[PDB]
Amino acid sequence: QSYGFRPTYGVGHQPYRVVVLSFELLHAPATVCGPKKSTNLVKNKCVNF
Amino acid sequence: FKIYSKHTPINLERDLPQGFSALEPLVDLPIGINITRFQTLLALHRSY
Repeated sequence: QSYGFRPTYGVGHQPYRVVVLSFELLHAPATVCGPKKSTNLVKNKCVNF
Repeated sequence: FKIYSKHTPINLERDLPQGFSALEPLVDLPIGINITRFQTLLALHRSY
């Protein structure tokens, strides 16, 4: 059935854009991961690399 | 899967080359598949 999606429709009938992002963890190495270190570089200091 | 590759220059023109050659991994796909029988295909012309 139809939408219409008029600006004169109610709040229950206005067009809303929805992304339902989903994930699955198979027996494969992970691919969608955030930036791991991504901070900065130093040198010649007693530091934990 | 991790393909090891080499593209060597040879001038001896027989069988297997007699030398020291080493291959390198360049493309890895950790994807997951059982392998039993393989093959390979060649590009040619059926006279078009």
